[PDB]
Amino acid sequence: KTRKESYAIYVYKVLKQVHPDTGISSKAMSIMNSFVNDVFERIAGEASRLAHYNKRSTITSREIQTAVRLLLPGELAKHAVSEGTKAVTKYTSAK
Amino acid sequence: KTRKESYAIYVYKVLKQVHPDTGISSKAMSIMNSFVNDVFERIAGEASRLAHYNKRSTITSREIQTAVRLLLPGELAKHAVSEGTKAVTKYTSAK
Amino acid sequence: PHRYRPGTVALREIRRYQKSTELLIRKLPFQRLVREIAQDFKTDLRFQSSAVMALQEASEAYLVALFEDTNLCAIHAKRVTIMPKDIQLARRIRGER
Amino acid sequence: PHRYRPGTVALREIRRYQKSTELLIRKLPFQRLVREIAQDFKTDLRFQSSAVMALQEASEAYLVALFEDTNLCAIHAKRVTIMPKDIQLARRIRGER
Amino acid sequence: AKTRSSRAGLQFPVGRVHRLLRKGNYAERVGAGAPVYLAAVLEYLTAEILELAGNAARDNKKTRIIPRHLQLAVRNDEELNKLLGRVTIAQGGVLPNIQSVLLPKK
Amino acid sequence: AKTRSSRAGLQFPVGRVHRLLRKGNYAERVGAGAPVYLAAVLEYLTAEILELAGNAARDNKKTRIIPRHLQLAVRNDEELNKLLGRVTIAQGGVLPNIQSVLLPKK
Amino acid sequence: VLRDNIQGITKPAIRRLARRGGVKRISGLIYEETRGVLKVFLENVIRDAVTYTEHAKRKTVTAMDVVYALKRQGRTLYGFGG
Amino acid sequence: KRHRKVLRDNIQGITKPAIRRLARRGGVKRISGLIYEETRGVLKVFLENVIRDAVTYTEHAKRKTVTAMDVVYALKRQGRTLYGFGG
DNA sequence: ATCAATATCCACCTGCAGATACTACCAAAAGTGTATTTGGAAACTGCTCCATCAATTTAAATGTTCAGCTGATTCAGCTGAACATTTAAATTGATGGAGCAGTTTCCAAATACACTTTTGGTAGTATCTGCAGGTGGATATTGAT
DNA sequence: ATCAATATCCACCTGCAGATACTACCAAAAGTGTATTTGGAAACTGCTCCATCAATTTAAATGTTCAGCTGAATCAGCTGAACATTTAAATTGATGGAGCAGTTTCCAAATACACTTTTGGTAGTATCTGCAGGTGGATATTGAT
Ligand SMILES: [Cl-]
Ligand SMILES: [Cl-]
Ligand SMILES: [Cl-]
Ligand SMILES: [Cl-]
Ligand SMILES: [Mn+2]
Ligand SMILES: [Mn+2]
Ligand SMILES: [Mn+2]
Ligand SMILES: [Mn+2]
Ligand SMILES: [Mn+2]
Ligand SMILES: [Mn+2]
Ligand SMILES: [Mn+2]
Ligand SMILES: [Mn+2]
Ligand SMILES: [Mn+2]
Ligand SMILES: [Mn+2]
Ligand SMILES: [Mn+2]
Ligand SMILES: [Mn+2]
Ligand SMILES: [Mn+2]
Ligand SMILES: [Mn+2]
Ligand SMILES: [Mn+2]
Ligand SMILES: [Mn+2]
Ligand SMILES: [Mn+2]
Repeated sequence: KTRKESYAIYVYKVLKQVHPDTGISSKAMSIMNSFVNDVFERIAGEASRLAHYNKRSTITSREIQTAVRLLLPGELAKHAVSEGTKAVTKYTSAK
Repeated sequence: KTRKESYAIYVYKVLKQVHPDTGISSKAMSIMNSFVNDVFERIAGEASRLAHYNKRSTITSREIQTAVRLLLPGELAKHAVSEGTKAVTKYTSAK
Repeated sequence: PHRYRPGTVALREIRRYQKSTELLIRKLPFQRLVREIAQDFKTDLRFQSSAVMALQEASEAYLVALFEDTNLCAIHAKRVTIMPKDIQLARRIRGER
Repeated sequence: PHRYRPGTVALREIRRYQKSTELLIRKLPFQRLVREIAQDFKTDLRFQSSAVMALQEASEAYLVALFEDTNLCAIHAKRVTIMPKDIQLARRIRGER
Repeated sequence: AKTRSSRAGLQFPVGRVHRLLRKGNYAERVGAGAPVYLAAVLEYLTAEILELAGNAARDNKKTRIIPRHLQLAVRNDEELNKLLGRVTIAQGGVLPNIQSVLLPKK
Repeated sequence: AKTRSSRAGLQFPVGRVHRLLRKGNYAERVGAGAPVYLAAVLEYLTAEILELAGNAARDNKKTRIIPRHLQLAVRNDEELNKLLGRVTIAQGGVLPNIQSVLLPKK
Repeated sequence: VLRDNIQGITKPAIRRLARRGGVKRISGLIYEETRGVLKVFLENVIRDAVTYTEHAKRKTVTAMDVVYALKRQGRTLYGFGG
Repeated sequence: KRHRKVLRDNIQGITKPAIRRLARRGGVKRISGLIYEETRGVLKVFLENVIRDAVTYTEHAKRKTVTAMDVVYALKRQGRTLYGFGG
């Protein structure tokens, strides 16, 4: 009866963009859902430490950005940062 | 004029209880201060996740107790549990 | 009466099992082991089905990866046969010992 | 003249350094190394002198314990001499490579 | 009445990400852009894995991504392999790999 | 006008520990027994290491504990060694330990 | 015909796991060695999982208890919730 | 500053006897000639990884001085927790 | 080289376990409007960190000699692989009931906020002491013969 | 078993870097005391999904036969250890200068909090369909001769 929240629909949206004619099994989707949660937790935890280390009350996109650089391997970090910034610029420049 | 807290004075009290005639170097004390901070964060970290896992918004002595059992190896866990339970029981009834 | 050389069927099994993903221990015997071990921590426990499966995916992944390291240890000693001393070395370097 | 046999002075050295706790690498050279590497990440950095000492304590402990693992790898191959291949097995099993 | 996801140009839910950051005890306050930024990164990494996993499905003559394809995607990629170096993908199996000293003497 | 530590029978600071649990953002709420229990654990653990370390100092004819004694305490004790299995004690050195095969003769 | 539960992890099954791990040739003593290692692995993870169960005041070990236990043991498992 | 010095090849400042002393503490009795360059390469990798994370905390804090805490947090990040330097 | 035993490959087929799709709520976003909270900016002056040089101390490099370790080589015995045949256990599919999880209740306990008191940190000199690093010299350990 | 060379142990002695000692101290917390808000334990319950048990398909154990791997043995060529002497770097303790953290105070911009509307997201339920696994036949690999 309770609602069980999941990244499933958004993972699926992203799958359609990248491989419009490719589906995905239940089990694979559950794997992708663990992946998103784990990465969320890792980035959020690092961002949290950074704030506390610097005696700051707030997690801002800057903490996220430094968190991404500490956590992601070289090239992965580079493109993640640019996606992050891209999305923030787009979002701010919205009337 | 800067302020910075440490567990130095409490480590020294305990030391005086166990070895009345034994001192401690400033570098040894620094290690002891890192030790306490490190074990604080680990237990509190485990206690945090434990609450989150159970949809609790409160960290109680019952979370601290489960975190001690997850974190400490066998014999140290057993004895830390007693000492903790003992101090909580006494704290409630002394007041 | 055709017969394969020692090692030919082993190599074939490697290729076969490296290609597949199915669990390689039968389910029931694994379930019994799990239940026996949990009983020593708390009696009269039940287990969700997916809990036993989780433990099995994990345990089998752990053992496969340990068998890889063990193999590198045997090969380091110029052997092709894994021995308990290879497992022991792998575990000691991992900091499991 | 008197001569100790090969291996005798080496064993004496093991006892001596296993007994002591001082850093075994000179301070100035290790500091230049840290400075050089870090300059390559970011120009115009200063270091608190305890930041460099912390890096040296960590580095030497990392290397001592890697040599222990490497030693076990050599001995596993029935040798007493550590070789690059012992270090590489150790780091592979550790998940460093 | 427009979602922050659409405003940021994302498939991933900026709103949900915001909530999860608040109720996760990460810090007292969470800034406006942090969830946008984090959502973007999560979307990005999902796309990265799904692309390569999709490719592995294709090569194996399949249109449905299963766990095996995720494992092949991740472990044949140096960077994804490193990020997930201590993760186990259920039903993933392993990469085919036989040490050459074990091969029969050709 | 009593300290919570004296009430609990502890040398370790209950007030301080409560506050650090607040500042660390571990949960929205912190119960009154939480910092008493945790202060007790921390005190017990430091008593356990200081006892062994004081003994190590005595075995080495010294009145003053140094990091070397701290490291002998930890690494000679199975459980403390495991708790601190991934921790480096500065200026601790290692335990004397030479492998068998390396010794001379037969 | 008693025989302990650990012996239910058969030589052939252990042989199969070794094959997936790329092993060609296996000493007779490996099978007992492997059973011992699996028991230690299971003990370590189950103890932690049971500890989550008891904390939640449950009589059933959930997949999430196991997942959480694996994570804190540095063996993150994907595909079972969380 | 009248100038600024150029750092090159400082890894060779880690001499063969220093590396031998570390091996002795590690329990090593006999050492092959190629160990010294192998160890130099392992130490350089280790320092790059840790220095990289330390410098990232420094820049994040908008500082130009690498603090002991920057190093301690970096070591902790890598599961190499160090005691005796502020955490 | 040939010859044959068996493993492996590809094409095609098909029903059903497991996908996708359609729907009807509604929990939780988004919107809207005060209500705090924060963390540069600018302006402090004040140490650490960096540079240099001289004197002194410690370590590295080199040259030379050769002990003994590594790696090659070879082989025989034993042990593990392969496989046929005999034996046992797991998988599968079918049904009560434990207990997880959903809901509604309320009080014990936790937050909040506002004076009141005290313990912890440091700063300034003050006093002192454990032991490092220098000396004995008596007690080992190693290696030549 | 004997000698002698060189290392090691341990002893006492004594300057001092570093540790313990106030004294002021002050102030930043920790405590105390009502006053407000609520989390979660409790008890009741309904219904998933867990354990037990009686159906077939799947694997394990066992015996036997021998290929080929491991471990033992032997040895030469040469690397790496030991050590005296020479050569080079680091250490230590000066001093000074600038460059950067670090303590402090302002409010403009930012995020919290609260409450009111308006979905996108989910569970349920209702279709659609990749592909697992089966069969057939062609040809590849392996291994005997
Ligand atoms: Cl932000
Ligand atoms: Cl063995
Ligand atoms: Cl090599
Ligand atoms: Cl409590
Ligand atoms: Mn450079
Ligand atoms: Mn110039
Ligand atoms: Mn064909
Ligand atoms: Mn169905
Ligand atoms: Mn033979
Ligand atoms: Mn023989
Ligand atoms: Mn046999
Ligand atoms: Mn019931
Ligand atoms: Mn005081
Ligand atoms: Mn001395
Ligand atoms: Mn003398
Ligand atoms: Mn409520
Ligand atoms: Mn051999
Ligand atoms: Mn040579
Ligand atoms: Mn809608
Ligand atoms: Mn098929
Ligand atoms: Mn056919």
